[PDB]
Amino acid sequence: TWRRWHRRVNTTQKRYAICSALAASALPALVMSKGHRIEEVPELPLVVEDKV
Amino acid sequence: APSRNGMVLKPHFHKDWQRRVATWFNQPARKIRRRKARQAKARRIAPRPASGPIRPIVRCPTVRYHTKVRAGRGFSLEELRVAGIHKKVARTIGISVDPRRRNKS
Amino acid sequence: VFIVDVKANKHQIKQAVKKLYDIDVAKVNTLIRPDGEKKAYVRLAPDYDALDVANKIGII
Amino acid sequence: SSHKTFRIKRFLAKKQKQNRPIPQWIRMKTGNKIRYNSKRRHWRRTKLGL
Amino acid sequence: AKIKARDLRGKKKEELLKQLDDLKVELSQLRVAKVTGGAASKLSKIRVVRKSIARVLTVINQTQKENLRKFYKGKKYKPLDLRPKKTRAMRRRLNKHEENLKTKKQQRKERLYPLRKYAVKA
Amino acid sequence: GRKRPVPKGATYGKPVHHGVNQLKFARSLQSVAEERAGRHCGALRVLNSYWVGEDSTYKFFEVILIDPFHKAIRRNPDTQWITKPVHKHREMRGLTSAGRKSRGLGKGHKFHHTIGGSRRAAWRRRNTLQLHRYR
Amino acid sequence: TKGTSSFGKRRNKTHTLCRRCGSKAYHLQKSTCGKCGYPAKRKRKYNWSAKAKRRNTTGTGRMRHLKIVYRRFRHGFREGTTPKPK
Amino acid sequence: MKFNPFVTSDRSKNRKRHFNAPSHIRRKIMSSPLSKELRQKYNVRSMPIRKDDEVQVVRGHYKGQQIGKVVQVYRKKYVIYIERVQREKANGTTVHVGIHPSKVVITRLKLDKDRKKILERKAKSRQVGKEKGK
RNA sequence: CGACUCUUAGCGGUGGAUCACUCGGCUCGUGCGUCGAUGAAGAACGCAGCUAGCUGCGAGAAUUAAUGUGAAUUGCAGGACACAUUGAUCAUCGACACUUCGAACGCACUUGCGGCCCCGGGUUCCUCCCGGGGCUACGCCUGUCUGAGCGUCGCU
RNA sequence: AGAUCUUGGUGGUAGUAGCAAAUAUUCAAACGAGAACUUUGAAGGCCGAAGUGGAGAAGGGUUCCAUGUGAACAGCAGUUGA
RNA sequence: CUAAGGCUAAAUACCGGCACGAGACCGAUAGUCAACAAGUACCGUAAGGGAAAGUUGAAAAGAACUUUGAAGAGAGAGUUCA
RNA sequence: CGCGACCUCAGAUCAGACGUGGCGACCCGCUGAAUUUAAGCAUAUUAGUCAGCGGAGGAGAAGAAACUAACCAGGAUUCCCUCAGUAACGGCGAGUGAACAGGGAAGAGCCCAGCGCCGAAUCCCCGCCCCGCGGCGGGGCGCGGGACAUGUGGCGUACGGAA
Ligand SMILES: [Mg+2]
Ligand SMILES: [Mg+2]
Ligand SMILES: [Mg+2]
Ligand SMILES: [Mg+2]
Ligand SMILES: [Mg+2]
Ligand SMILES: [Mg+2]
Ligand SMILES: [Mg+2]
Ligand SMILES: [Mg+2]
Ligand SMILES: [Mg+2]
Ligand SMILES: [Mg+2]
Ligand SMILES: [Mg+2]
Ligand SMILES: [Mg+2]
Ligand SMILES: [Mg+2]
Ligand SMILES: [Mg+2]
Ligand SMILES: [Mg+2]
Ligand SMILES: [Mg+2]
Ligand SMILES: [Mg+2]
Ligand SMILES: [Mg+2]
Ligand SMILES: [Mg+2]
Ligand SMILES: [Mg+2]
Ligand SMILES: [Mg+2]
Ligand SMILES: [Mg+2]
Ligand SMILES: [Mg+2]
Ligand SMILES: [Mg+2]
Ligand SMILES: [Mg+2]
Ligand SMILES: [Mg+2]
Ligand SMILES: [Mg+2]
Ligand SMILES: [Mg+2]
Ligand SMILES: [Mg+2]
Ligand SMILES: [Mg+2]
Ligand SMILES: [Mg+2]
Ligand SMILES: [Mg+2]
Ligand SMILES: [Mg+2]
Ligand SMILES: [Mg+2]
Ligand SMILES: [Mg+2]
Ligand SMILES: [Zn+2]
Repeated sequence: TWRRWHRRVNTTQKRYAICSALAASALPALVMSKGHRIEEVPELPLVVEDKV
Repeated sequence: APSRNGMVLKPHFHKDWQRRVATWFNQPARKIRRRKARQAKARRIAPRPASGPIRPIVRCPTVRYHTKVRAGRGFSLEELRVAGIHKKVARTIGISVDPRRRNKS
Repeated sequence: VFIVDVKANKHQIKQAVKKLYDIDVAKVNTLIRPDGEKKAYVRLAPDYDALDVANKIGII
Repeated sequence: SSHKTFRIKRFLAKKQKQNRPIPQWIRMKTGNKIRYNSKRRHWRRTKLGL
Repeated sequence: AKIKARDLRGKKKEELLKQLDDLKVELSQLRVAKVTGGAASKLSKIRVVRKSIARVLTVINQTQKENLRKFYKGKKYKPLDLRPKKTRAMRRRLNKHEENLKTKKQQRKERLYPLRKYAVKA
Repeated sequence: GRKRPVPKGATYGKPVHHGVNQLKFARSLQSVAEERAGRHCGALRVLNSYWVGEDSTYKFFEVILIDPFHKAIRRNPDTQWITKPVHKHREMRGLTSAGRKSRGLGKGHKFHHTIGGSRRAAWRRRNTLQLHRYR
Repeated sequence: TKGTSSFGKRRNKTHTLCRRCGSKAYHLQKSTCGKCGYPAKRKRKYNWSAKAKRRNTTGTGRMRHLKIVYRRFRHGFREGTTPKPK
Repeated sequence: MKFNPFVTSDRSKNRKRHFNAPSHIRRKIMSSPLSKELRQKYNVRSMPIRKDDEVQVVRGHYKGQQIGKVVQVYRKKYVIYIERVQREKANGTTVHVGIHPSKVVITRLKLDKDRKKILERKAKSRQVGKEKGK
């Protein structure tokens, strides 16, 4: 049971990866290459009002 | 057998260590349990401060740490006496007391 | 011939037969069967007839 | 032997009573999974514990 | 034509024992039929009569036990089967009175210096 | 002292364990006497004991016992503690004054063997390998 | 002959059924069970055989009283009460 | 999805519970939908199957609008028997074919005080839910 | 020509691999954390209409009562069950019951044998026989009663 | 692919070794689908009272008795059987 | 600092027990010895040792009936989507 | 030469209670190896470990300084991080090896004996009555028994305490 199942990652690297994922989510080619069927979405950084 | 350059290592694994290995898979559960106990205690003493009694200002002992200052165990009886608080009423009103602490200065 | 409780002795068997069949018994011989049951041969008094006593018991 | 104690005789009585085949109607029960008495003992093949 | 416990609880000891005796006699007749072949109905009635015997006997025992509980209620010493049987350790432990009685010093402390309800402004 | 109970003095092993005589029991004779009194009167609770005399071959102690189920003991606070289940055979768990002295308990630099409650507790703490989730 | 011929001479039982633990290990001549040690008050039990311990430990039998204790614990060992009659 | 930490979603645990359920909850398991008319009349959807109610089969070989009385609720085999739902065996005798109660629909309920009571209880619960969710 | 042998293929045997399945495990975590002289754990023996094992139960013996539920159990048979002058089954389980060994407790057991106090019968109060009921272990605490001592004394 | 590997299965050997310690069987009949072996009768033999006879102890534990069956078992067979 | 007297909850431990939840685990020679009448069958005087063994089908609808055989076992027929 | 008191012992199937045995993963007290490593081996190591014995509880043990320190000082116990594979031990070889300070989880303090004062103020048991039953308590009554001056209770405990 003491296989060392868990890994610790640097906080700065985890924040770096979050920033990279967010930046990639705003590019239509990458979101399309994830196969997300965005061909009629009006604007890729899709923002809606707070009423949602 | 040593192999070229290296550090002379002394592992302390000659004493059947695998019978006594403490895993930590209950660490998140322990943290959750401690948090629930803290919240239950804070609810139980409803207007009283959640952390507990006030602690005295206390200088750290040795020459490494005497520049720092921290929280002690309880206010000394001399401090209570000159502050005009009874040593049996202080703990009722939430003042931690320490009868064995002295005041050198 | 009866199959009786294994803990019942000859006196108890005699009194039980006397009470719940209203017959007088001459003697009781007792064995324990190989299957563990106890078997009692109860010989009745000469004035009591085993044949019609067995009839009124219902084992003819 | 012919001379035996009551405890030994009772033990042999229970062994006799439980050394018998299964009833036929058992195999018609729902979800039986029992074909035969697999605890059958023969006096010459295997000997008793005592 | 079965017998229930509810209408047996009304009856008293004499007729309860009479009915138990009748049930035992009928059970003996049913065993005679079982060994002499008999009929399927008479074989199936064996369980009915046995459970009726159990019913009468449990009613008798419950009535007797509750009568004894009434008789021994309010007495210092009671039979062991009438005393409670929580657990051996639960019976050994202290009772509520001597569990919570205090010393005069202790209650003087509680009287003089009771814990206060307070709040601390930030 | 405690002679090693081996036949003919033969302790089959390395010479460091060949000792039969000059060996000493870890607990004192007062603790042994308390243990014997408690074992005989297992329905009582050992409280303490004291020395009343000695010979060249015998030591005499007097052991105080408490009947925990007597009403005078049981109805008295400051005495009700001895009646708790956790306080039975204190002399056999080494919790009386005499039996406690052999455990090496105490505060300070002379008693580092038993930090944690006892020698076995300290040994388990010091010989347990803490393998955290994140190494 | 130390083998087949000598096996014909065994007609005297060393052990019999033990009135405690019901095992055929009651040495008659020593009057003691080799499995439980019956005339001794305490059960014979050794930590060098965990298999032997788990063969006869608690739960391997009926637990007639412990089943009832486990059930009764869930309601605080209540006694003297009955469900509200209908 | 499921959020209660005391109900399991383990497949083996659920199957063990289902196949070792005692009869008084096998009764709840062996429930059938009511017909559209009965669902209208009594404001309930489903009902545990019962000895003497009339059902029709909606799945399997015996599909049809023919109505048959239940004649047996074999809870050990999780099946029910219906009047004309049967087949001939080799020696010419007829045997009932057991079908699951979820594959029938109840067209007439065997009504007594207990069935009526359960009907109003289910209806009241559904009405309370509708009023809460309105 | 045939036999026999070898190779390959089709089919058939033998065998139970592979695959798919899984009311089982293993591991981790959580909450409780409760045995026993009021007789435990363990053991033995019995208990079903047809029942050997497993399971359940204890001479009230594959279970009684009570409560909840609400028409079955089911291998066959049988018979209940107006489901309201109350209910099958199942679950729960708080009432009752719970054979013999076993710390095991009258003494003893690879067998058996007592003693004491009541009650019933044969006797026809007196204690012989039979049956039933209740007692009869060791250690130890408080108290009680009966005592012992050329132990220390007092009075005579 | 190996570990005189672990578990399971299967070959050649091979229809082979073998079913050879203690003298011995034969005739007719019955039952039966079926008889070298079962039963009955006749004959010839053996144990030869320190028995291949009649009964017990220990041990076995239902093997005892009757009826029926002919799957498997009784190293051939069986209508017989512990 | 004040021994040779005493008590004291919380934080801590938990491969036994009761009841649960889960898993980048194993998938019937694996995973517990034990998925199954498993600490069972069986072995040993005893201490003790200790297995093998899952799967018809949706539903028994588990092959009526005819026919050869003394039967096992076959040929037809029949159930089934098979 | 009897009757009393006390002391020290004994018996009882005396009245009423209590202990025994099981489980034993975790915990407490003891006892306690050898395989192994040292490329041999004896000290050492394995290891205060396996096995063995006893005793508990839902936790246990510990615990409110005859402490740490040497500072401008901290302040019961227990657990975690670190100190630290360090100080030290060791055929100074193989190997073994803590603590203080610091940061946290938790946090809670107290009681006798003794010295004294108070007309033993104290306690148990048995009867009677009432209020309760549900773990058997409350209140009162007894020229009712016993314990106890060879010391019970109240005040009081090193932080001082009392009048
Ligand atoms: Mg006889
Ligand atoms: Mg033999
Ligand atoms: Mg005081
Ligand atoms: Mg050495
Ligand atoms: Mg030899
Ligand atoms: Mg001998
Ligand atoms: Mg093939
Ligand atoms: Mg009932
Ligand atoms: Mg004798
Ligand atoms: Mg004198
Ligand atoms: Mg291979
Ligand atoms: Mg290779
Ligand atoms: Mg040949
Ligand atoms: Mg030959
Ligand atoms: Mg001759
Ligand atoms: Mg002879
Ligand atoms: Mg014969
Ligand atoms: Mg043959
Ligand atoms: Mg396996
Ligand atoms: Mg497979
Ligand atoms: Mg054949
Ligand atoms: Mg196919
Ligand atoms: Mg007495
Ligand atoms: Mg070496
Ligand atoms: Mg070497
Ligand atoms: Mg060597
Ligand atoms: Mg050990
Ligand atoms: Mg114990
Ligand atoms: Mg403690
Ligand atoms: Mg302590
Ligand atoms: Mg102090
Ligand atoms: Mg470092
Ligand atoms: Mg060391
Ligand atoms: Mg904190
Ligand atoms: Mg005083
Ligand atoms: Zn034994």
